[PDB]
Amino acid sequence: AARPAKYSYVDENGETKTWTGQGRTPAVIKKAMEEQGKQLEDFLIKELE
Repeated sequence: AARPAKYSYVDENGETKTWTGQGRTPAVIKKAMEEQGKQLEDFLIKELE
């Protein structure tokens, strides 16, 4: 078994942090959903079946 996260996001220089979908939505993911109209697939790195 493994846990290589589920999503990844940026701040300035490149990829900065990652997330699994557990708990409160990360601030950049939240702002992308609400102020850029995005969905999680823009940040997804593994599987979303």
